[PDB]
Amino acid sequence: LIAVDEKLDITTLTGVPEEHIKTRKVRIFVPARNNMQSGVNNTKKWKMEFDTRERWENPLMG
Amino acid sequence: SRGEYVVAKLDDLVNWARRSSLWPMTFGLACCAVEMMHMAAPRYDMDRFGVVFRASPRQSDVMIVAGTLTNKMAPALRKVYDQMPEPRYVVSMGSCANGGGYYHYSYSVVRGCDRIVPVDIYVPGCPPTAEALLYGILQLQRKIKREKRLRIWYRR
Amino acid sequence: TRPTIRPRNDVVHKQLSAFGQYVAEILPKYVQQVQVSCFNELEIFIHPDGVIPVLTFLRDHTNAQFKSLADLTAVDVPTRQNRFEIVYNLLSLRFNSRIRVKTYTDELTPIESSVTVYKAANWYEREIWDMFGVFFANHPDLRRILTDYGFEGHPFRKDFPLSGYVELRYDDEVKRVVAEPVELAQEFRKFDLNSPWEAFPAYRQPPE
Amino acid sequence: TSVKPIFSRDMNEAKRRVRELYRAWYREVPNTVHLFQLDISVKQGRDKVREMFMKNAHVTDPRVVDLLVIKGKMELEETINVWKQRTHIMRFFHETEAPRPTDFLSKFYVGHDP
Amino acid sequence: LHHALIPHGKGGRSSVSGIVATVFGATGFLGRYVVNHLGRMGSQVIVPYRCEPYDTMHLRPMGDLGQIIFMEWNGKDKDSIRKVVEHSNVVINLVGREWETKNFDFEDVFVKIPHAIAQVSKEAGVEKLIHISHLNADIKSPSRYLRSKAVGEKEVRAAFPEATIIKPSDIFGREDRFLNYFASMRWFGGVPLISLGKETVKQPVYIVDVSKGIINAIKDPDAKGKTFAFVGPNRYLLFDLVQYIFAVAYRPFLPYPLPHFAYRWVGRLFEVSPFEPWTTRDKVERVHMSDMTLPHLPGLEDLGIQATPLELKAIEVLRRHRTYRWLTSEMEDVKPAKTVN
Amino acid sequence: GVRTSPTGEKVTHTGQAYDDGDYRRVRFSDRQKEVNENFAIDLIAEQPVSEVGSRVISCDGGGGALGHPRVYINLDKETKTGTCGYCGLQFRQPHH
Amino acid sequence: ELVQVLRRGLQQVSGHGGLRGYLRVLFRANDVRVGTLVGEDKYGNKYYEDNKQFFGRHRWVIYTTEMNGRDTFWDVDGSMVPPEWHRWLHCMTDDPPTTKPPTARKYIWTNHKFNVSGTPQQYVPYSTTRKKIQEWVPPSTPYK
Amino acid sequence: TYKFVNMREPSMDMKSVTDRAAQTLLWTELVRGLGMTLSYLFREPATINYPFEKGPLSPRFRGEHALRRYPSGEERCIACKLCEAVCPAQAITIEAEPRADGSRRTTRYDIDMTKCIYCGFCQEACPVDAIVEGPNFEFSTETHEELLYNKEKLLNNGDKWEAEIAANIQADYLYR
Ligand SMILES: COC1=C(OC)C(=O)C(C/C=C(\C)CC/C=C(/C)CC/C=C(\C)CC/C=C(\C)CC/C=C(\C)CC/C=C(\C)CC/C=C(\C)CC/C=C(\C)CC/C=C(\C)CCC=C(C)C)=C(C)C1=O
Ligand SMILES: CCCCCCCCCCCCCCCCC[C@@H](O)O[C@H](CO[C@H](O)CCCCCCCCCCCCCCC)COP(=O)(O)OCC[N+](C)(C)C
Ligand SMILES: CCCCCCCC/C=C/CCCCCCCC(=O)OC[C@H](COP(=O)(O)OCCN)OC(=O)CCCCCCC/C=C/CCCCCCCC
Ligand SMILES: CCCCCCCCCCCCCCCCCC(=O)OC[C@H](COP(=O)(O)OCCN)OC(=O)CCCCCCCCCCCCCCCCC
Ligand SMILES: NC(=O)C1=CN([C@@H]2O[C@H](COP(=O)(O)OP(=O)(O)OC[C@H]3O[C@@H](n4cnc5c(N)ncnc54)[C@H](OP(=O)(O)O)[C@@H]3O)[C@@H](O)[C@H]2O)C=CC1
Ligand code: SF4
Ligand code: SF4
Ligand code: SF4
Ligand SMILES: [Zn+2]
Repeated sequence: LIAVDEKLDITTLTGVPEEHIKTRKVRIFVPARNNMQSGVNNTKKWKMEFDTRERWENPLMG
Repeated sequence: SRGEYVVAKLDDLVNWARRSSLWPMTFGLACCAVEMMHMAAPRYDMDRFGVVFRASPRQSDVMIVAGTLTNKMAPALRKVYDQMPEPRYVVSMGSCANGGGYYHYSYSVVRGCDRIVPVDIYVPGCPPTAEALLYGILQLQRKIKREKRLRIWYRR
Repeated sequence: TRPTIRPRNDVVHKQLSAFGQYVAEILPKYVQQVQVSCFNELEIFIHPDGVIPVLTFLRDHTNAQFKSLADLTAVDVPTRQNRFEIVYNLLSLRFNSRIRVKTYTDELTPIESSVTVYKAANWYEREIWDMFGVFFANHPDLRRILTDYGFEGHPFRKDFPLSGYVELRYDDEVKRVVAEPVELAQEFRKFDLNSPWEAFPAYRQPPE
Repeated sequence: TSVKPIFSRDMNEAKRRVRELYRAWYREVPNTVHLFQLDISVKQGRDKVREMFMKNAHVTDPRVVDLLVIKGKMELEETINVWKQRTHIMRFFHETEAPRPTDFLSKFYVGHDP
Repeated sequence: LHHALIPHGKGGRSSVSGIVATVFGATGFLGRYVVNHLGRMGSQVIVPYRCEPYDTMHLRPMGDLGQIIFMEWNGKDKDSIRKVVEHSNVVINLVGREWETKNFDFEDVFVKIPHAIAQVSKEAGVEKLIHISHLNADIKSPSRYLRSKAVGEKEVRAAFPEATIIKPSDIFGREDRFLNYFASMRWFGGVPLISLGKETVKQPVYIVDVSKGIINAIKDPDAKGKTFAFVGPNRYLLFDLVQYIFAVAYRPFLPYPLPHFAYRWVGRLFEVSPFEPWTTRDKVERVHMSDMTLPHLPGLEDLGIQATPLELKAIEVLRRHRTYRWLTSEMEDVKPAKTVN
Repeated sequence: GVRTSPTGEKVTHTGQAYDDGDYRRVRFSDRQKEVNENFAIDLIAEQPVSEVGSRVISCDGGGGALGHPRVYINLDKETKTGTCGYCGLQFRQPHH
Repeated sequence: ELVQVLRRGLQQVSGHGGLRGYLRVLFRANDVRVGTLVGEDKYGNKYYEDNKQFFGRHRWVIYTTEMNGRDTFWDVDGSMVPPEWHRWLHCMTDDPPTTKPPTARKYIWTNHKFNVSGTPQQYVPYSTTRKKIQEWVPPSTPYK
Repeated sequence: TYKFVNMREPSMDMKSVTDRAAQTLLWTELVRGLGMTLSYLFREPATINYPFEKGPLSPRFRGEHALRRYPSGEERCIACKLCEAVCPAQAITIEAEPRADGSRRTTRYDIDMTKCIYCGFCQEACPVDAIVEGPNFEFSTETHEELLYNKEKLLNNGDKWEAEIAANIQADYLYR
C-alpha cells in the first residue's frame, strides 16, 4: 500500500477537452424554492451546474 | 432536331434499363432491416420490380441505409458507398437514417446518414412499413426516369 | 382482495433472511451488510477486496451453488467518496434462487477480475471499464468493447455530457470521415420534472 | 493514507513504464505510416507521439501515470492490429479543425467565448 | 447588417457565418473545394448548375440542413443570373472550360458570362464579387484561353469596380488537370516535351491554399477592389517537374523532344473528340508557357495563407497512378525536385 | 383569409413574413411557400352566438367524448358574451 | 378442365373492352382480372372488388391517365387516391364512400393532392414566429 | 415437464436396416424435399399487386401527423404542450402567445419527422384531439428539409385527411 502526498486530480483521465476543463466555472448551490408552489422538497440536495454559454437561432426552422 | 431526337431516345433507353434493374446492396443495420426482409417477402415481392439484393458493393446500384449509423460504423458505410461503382443512389430508410431518430442526442450516433453520403430518397417511419419502403423505391425509379444525361451533354 | 397491490411472500422473505445470516456468519472478514428488499431480493455488501473469496464461496459451496453470473454492472454516484458501485447478479439453479453482491471503488482503485470464477465476467468487466473507467487487475484482455476506436472519456459517468464532445462527418477536402467538436442544430431541451411535494414518507431522510 | 497501487509503487517505476511505452510508440510510427498509407512524414508521426506524451507531463500521481500508460498501451494495440482505420490515426492530427484564435482581441471580435 | 446576417456560433457546421454566397461553376474542382470551405464555416451557399442534378450530389453533404440551395441557370440568361444572385451578398465566379464546345467558346465562357454575372450582380446590389482569372492572363498571349482571360478580367473590373480578381498559377490537387495530365502520358509511350521542357518555368499552387485564399478574400474588408496572384513557394523547370511527377508515381520516365508544330498538330488531333478532350492546342501552349512573375501583386502570404510546397501534397495526387508494387511506398522515398529560385 | 406582404409573399395566420432585405427568402425561389388558406380566427368569428336562458351553461365542443373537457361559462355580464376558451364559442343570455 | 380455364381467360380478354383494353390493362397495371365496379371518384380512378380472391387481393384500383395537371398514364403513385377511397382500399372499413359518404366540412380540401416532392409545388419549411428582438432605429435627422 | 427432442435409437432389424440403406443409396428424403417445393410451385402466390392493391390496415394505424379543427373551423390545439412534454424523441417544438381575439393558440408548431419515432404518445396526451397520427404513410420526400413539418404543413395535412381521420377516430374512440 503506497502513500501519496498529492491532491487528487483526474482531469487527464476524464477525457474532457482542455477548453472545457480550464474555462468553466461551475456553481455549487442549493436550488431556490419555486415561488409558485409552497413545497420545499426540491431544496434539499446541492446542485452543481455550469455557466451559461451562447445559444443562437437556427437559420432553418428557427 | 435529329440529334436532339436521337439523344432523347437513347437516354430514355438508358434510363429505362437503370430504372427497371435496381440491385440494392445487402446492407442492413438495425430494426429497419426487418422491414426490408418483409419487402423481399412474398407479400410485397420486390423481385417483381427488378429489385434484387447483391452482396458485393461492386455489383449494387442502390444503398438502402436502414438503421442507426453510429460513429464506429460511419467509416464502413462511407467505404462501401465509395466502392459502389457509378451511377449509384442512396435511400435512407427510417428515422435513424433520416435524422437522428430516437438517438438524435447521443454521443455515439451520427445525426443523419446524409452527413456521410449523398442521399437521394428519404423514407420516413420507425420503421417504415414495407409498402412505404416500396413507395420509396418506386419514387426513386420515377426520379431516375427524369435524368437526362445525354440531353445535357448534347447541349453541353 | 386488494386487486391493485402486489401480494407479498413472507416465506421467501424468511428464507432469504436466513441465508443472508448464514453467509454473513460464514464470511465475516469481507461481508459488511446484508439486506432483504420487500420484494424478496437478497443483497450483500462486501469489502471490495473480498470479491474473489465471496464469489468463489457463492459458486462452489454446496449450500450456495450460484453457478450462473446473470449480470455485472456498475452505478456512478458522484456524491460518494467511492463513486462506483460494482454489482454482481448471481443465479442458483439448484435452489432456484438469485443473489446480489455489491462492492465499491473509485477512479484509481482497481478491482480484482472475476474471470477466474465466471467466464462472462470477461466481457462484462470490459464493458464496465469502457463505460466507467474502472480498472480490473488480472484481466486476460482489457480494452474498449462498445465505444468507438480512440474514443476519449467514459460515457456512462454522470459528469459526461449526453451528446459528448465530438461528432462525425465526411469532409470532401480530406476524403475521409473527420471528428469535430459537437454542435447541435437544436439543443436538447432539459425539463425540470420533480414535484416539490414529498411523495413517499416511508423513505424520508432525517433533516440532519 | 495508504492506497492500493495499480502498478509501479513509487514514481520511478512509473517513469520506467512511461519510457517503455514511448519506445514502443517510437518504433511503431514507420510501420503505421506504411500500413495505413498515411500522407504524413515519419517525423510528423514521431512529433505527434512526442506531443501527446508531453501534454501529460504535469502528472505527479503514480496511479494516474499507470492509468495513462495502460490507456496508451490500449491505443497502441489498436494501431498494431490495424483495428483503427486511417480515419482515427488522422483524427489525432485535427487536419480539418479551423484554428481557434487565442488572443483577447481576436476572441473579442469573434464572439462571446471567454 | 441585417439581423439574420450577424455571425453566431463557433464557426462550425451548425453556426451562422453571415455569408450568403452564390458560387458559379461550383460543380467542378475549385468549385467543390470552395463550396466545402463555405459549408464548413457555416455559410449559406447557392449553387447554380446547368449539368445533370446527379452530378451535383457530392455537394449535398458539404453544408447543414438548408445551407445548400441548388438552382438552375443558363449563362446566356440574365433572368436566371438575377434569380441566382438576387439574395446573396457574395458572388464567386469560377466558370471556365479548358476547351471549346459547339455552343460555347472561350469568348463566351471567359468574357461574355463573367461580364453578365458582374453586370447583374451590380444591379442586384451584391456587396462582394470574387472573380477567378489566370496568372498568365496576357492580351497578346499566344493562347486564346489567356487572351479571353485578360479581356474578361478587364470587363469584370469595368462592370463591378469593387471586385477581387484572383489569379492562380496552376492548381494541383486530387481532381486537377496538371499533375494528372503529366502523369497520364504513360499510355502514349514516352513523354513528349517541347525543347525537352528546359525553357519552361512553373510554380504550381495547391488547391486547398487557393480555396482558403478565396475564403479569406471574402472575410478581409481590405481586399474589396484588388488583384491577387496565388502562386506556390517554389519554381520548377518543366523537365524537372515532370521527372519528379514520374518519380513519385514510380513510372519509367522516357522524355523526348517534340517540335512545337508537331505538338500543335498532335493537339489538333486530340481535340476532335466530342467528349472532354485529352489535350488541345491551347492546352499545349499553356503547358509550354512559363509562369509570369508578378512581385507587385499581393498573394497568399498577404491573405494570411502559407503556401503548401508540392513535395508535401504530391503523394496525395500521384499515389493513385502507382502500381501494386509501389502503392505502399512512403512520402520521403523520393528526393525533392531541383528548384529554380 | 390570406394576406400578401409588400414583397409579394403570403402572410401566415401567425403574421410570419420575411422582410424585404431578409436573405432567407432565397429558399422560396423556384419553389412555393406553405401557407394554409383557412384562418381559424376568421371562421370562429363567422360562427354565430348561441342564446340560452340560463345563468350558467356548459360546453364540451360537440361530440361528447370526442370534444374537449366540459367547462361551464357564467353568463352574468350583459356587456359581453361568455366565451368557451377551449373552442372559442360565444354564448349569451336573451336580453331585452 | 383446361377448356374452362381458357374460356375464363377469353372472357377476361373480352371483359376489358376488346383486345386493346386488355393490352392497356396488362401494360399499365400488370393485372388482367375482372371485378365488380364499386365506384369511381372525381379524378378518374376506378375501384373494383372481388370477394372470391384471398384477403388483400379482394379490392383493387385502376388509376387514371391524368390527375390534376400531370400525365399519369405510366407514372402511377400510391398516393393518387383521395382519403375516403384510401380508407376503403386499405380496409379500415367495409363500407365504400358511395355507400357511406364521409362527413363534409367547409375546411376540407375539395381537390386531393399527391406527393409533390421534386416539383416546384414542394413544401419548404420556415420559421413561423416573428422577430424576438427589436433593434433601435437611429434618428434620421442630423444633430449637434 | 420436459421432452427429449432427439433421444430415439433406430431399430436394428433387417427390414429397417435395408430401409435405411435404401434411403442412403436412393435419395428418398431429398426427393421428399423436391416434392414439397413442387407443391409450393403449384400453389397460389401470396403477392398483392401494389400499388393497385394495398395491405390491410386498422383504425389504430400511426402514420403521418395532422392537426385537426373543430367542425366550426377553429383549431383544436390550445398550446397546452402536453404532447411536447410527453414526446419521447423531443420531436415537437411549440411556441404560443395570446391571439388577437384573446384565445390561447400556437404561433409555432414544428414536428421533425426525421426525429419522430411514430409512437403515438402525442395523440394519447392531447386533451382535445388536436394532434393525431393520420392514416397516410406514403410521404417520402427527396430532401431532408421537406420532412421538417411546420404548423401550416400539419394544418394542410389535417384539412386534406380530415374525413378519413374523423372516421378512424369514430371507429376507435370507444377503446381509448
Ligand atoms: C442485409 O440484410 C438482409 C436484407 O436487408 C435487410 C434482406 O432483405 C434479405 C432478404 C433477401 C433474400 C432472402 C434474398 C437476397 C439474397 C440474394 C443472394 C438474392 C437471391 C436472388 C435469387 C436467388 C434469384 C434472383 C436472380 C439473380 C440474383 C440473378 C441476377 C441476374 C443477372 C445477373 C442478369 C444479368 C445477365 C444477363 C442479362 C445476361 C446477358 C445478356 C445477354 C446474353 C443478351 C445478349 C443478346 C444478344 C447480344 C443477341 C442480340 C441479337 C439479336 C437479338 C439478333 C441480331 C441478328 C442479326 C443477324 C443482327 C436478407 C436475407 C438479409 O440478410
Ligand atoms: C440485351 C441485348 C442488347 C439490346 C440493346 C437494346 C435493344 C432494344 C432494347 C429494348 C427496348 C425496350 C424499351 C421498353 C419500353 C418501356 C416499356 C414501357 O412500360 O415504358 C414506358 C415508356 O418508357 C420510357 O418512356 C422509354 C423506354 C424506352 C423507349 C424506347 C427507347 C429506344 C428504343 C429503340 C432503340 C433501341 C436500339 C438502339 C440501341 C442499340 C413507361 O412505363 P414505366 O413507367 O417505365 O412502367 C412503370 C410500371 N407501371 C406502369 C406498372 C407502374
Ligand atoms: C439423368 C437424370 C438423373 C436425375 C437424378 C436426379 C436425382 C434427384 C436430384 C436431387 C439430388 C441433388 C442434390 C443431392 C446431392 C447430394 C446427394 C447425396 O448425398 O448422395 C450421396 C449419398 C449420400 O451419402 P452419405 O449419406 O453421406 O453416406 C456416407 C456414409 N459414409 O451416397 C451415395 O453415394 C448415393 C449415390 C447413388 C448410388 C447409386 C445406387 C447404387 C445401387 C446399386 C444397385 C445396382 C448395382 C448394379 C449391378 C447390377 C447387378 C445385376
Ligand atoms: C440505326 C443506326 C444506329 C442507331 C443508334 C446509334 C447509337 C447506338 C448506341 C451506340 C453506343 C452509344 C454511343 C454514344 C452515346 C452518347 C454518349 C456520350 O457521349 O455521353 C457523354 C455524357 C458524359 O457526361 P458529360 O456531359 O460529359 O459530363 C462529364 C462528367 N461530369 O453522358 C454519359 O456518358 C452518360 C452515361 C452513359 C453513356 C453510355 C451509354 C449511351 C447509350 C448506349 C446504348 C446502347 C448500349 C449497348 C450496350 C452493349 C450491348 C448490351
Ligand atoms: N484549374 C486550374 O488549373 C486553374 C484554373 N483557373 C481558372 O479557375 C476557374 C475554375 O477552375 P476549375 O475548377 O479548374 O474549372 P473546371 O473546368 O474544373 O469546372 C468548370 C465549371 O464551370 C462550369 N461551366 C463550364 N462551362 C460552362 C458554361 N459554358 N456555362 C455554364 N457553366 C459552365 C462547369 O459546370 P458543368 O460541368 O455543368 O458544365 C463547372 O462547374 C476557371 O475559370 C479556370 O480557368 C485558373 C488557374 C488554374
Ligand atoms: S428508425 Fe426506428 S425501426 Fe428504424 S432503425 Fe431506428 S429505431 Fe429501428
Ligand atoms: S408519435 Fe411519439 S415520437 Fe412522434 S411526435 Fe408523437 S410523441 Fe413524439
Ligand atoms: S397536446 Fe394537443 S392541445 Fe396540447 S399542445 Fe399538443 S396538440 Fe396542442
Ligand atoms: Zn367549448
